[PDB]
Amino acid sequence: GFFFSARGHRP
Amino acid sequence: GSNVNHLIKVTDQSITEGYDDSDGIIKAHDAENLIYDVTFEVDDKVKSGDTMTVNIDKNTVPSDLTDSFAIPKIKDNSGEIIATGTYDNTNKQITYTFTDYVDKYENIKAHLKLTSYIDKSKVPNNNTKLDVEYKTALSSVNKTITVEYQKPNENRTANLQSMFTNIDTKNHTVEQTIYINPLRYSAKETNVNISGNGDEGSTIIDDSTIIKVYKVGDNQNLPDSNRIYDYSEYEDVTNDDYAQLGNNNDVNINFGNIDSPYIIKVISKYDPNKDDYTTIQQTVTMQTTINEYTGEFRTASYDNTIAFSTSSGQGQGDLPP
Ligand SMILES: [Ca+2]
Repeated sequence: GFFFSARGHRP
Repeated sequence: GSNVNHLIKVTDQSITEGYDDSDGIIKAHDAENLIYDVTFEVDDKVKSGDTMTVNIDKNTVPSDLTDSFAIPKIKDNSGEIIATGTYDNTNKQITYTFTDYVDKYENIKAHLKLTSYIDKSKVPNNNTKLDVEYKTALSSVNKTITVEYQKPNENRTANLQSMFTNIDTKNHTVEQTIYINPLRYSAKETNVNISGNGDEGSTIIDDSTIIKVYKVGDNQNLPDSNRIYDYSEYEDVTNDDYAQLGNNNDVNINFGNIDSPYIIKVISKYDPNKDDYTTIQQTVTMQTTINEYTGEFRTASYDNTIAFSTSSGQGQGDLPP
């Protein structure tokens, strides 16, 4: 019952 | 059992942005979701087997990284199932089918809180203004928002960006789409390192890791969405001889001197024992040489972390006296 996506990060 | 949309009275609807610090803008690359809340009344005439529909905006999807997911059952406060739903990807429509519950209780009402994300295949470009529309039965609600995508991280000639574009929870793998040199700089002695050793999570990089590299032509433009839906459109230049595992849960890909953008699609596994999906993180670092005599170099990094949201359906009916 999980809906997925994703994050981006800039070091 | 037949359609009873006309017997469903929607009393309240709203479209809410997942975050509170970017009103009017959906930061798709920060995993910001669109939440559709709706409350409705079910006429007593509705019987078991009858159906009703719910629609999400055609520029959105329930899940960004997966195509398989369960639509929340609508249950009352005793746990009884009022209705079960199914999702149709062709028309972004959910169909709920009422159970024997509607033939036992009356004055039934329900509330749905459904999450959703921007459908990257429909919105390839940054700053795309949309008038998103969600519907329940024969009612609808609209909201204007602008979709914003990320920008590359750069340091001299080193420049890149990346995004997770799939997750297989059954086989425990994630897919990361990496844009190398999207800015078309003259990157000398370019090396790309992909690491599963993150500061907030991890993945597993080993000889099972699948890496494919594609060259972007002079006439092509990568979509801002950072997701490729048709790789046959790009020149496959994969050469395993240039990918070599490193000594720290990583792998190094030698690109040499380049002036064009490249796409790297990587499929890696993640620890099945993880209990927190947000601990799945993969890091990419592009290194370029800025001084051919001294070998002095620069690096630009990027990392992605898996994100997720949930949906729910609640209801309640009265047992007739
Ligand atoms: Ca926002």
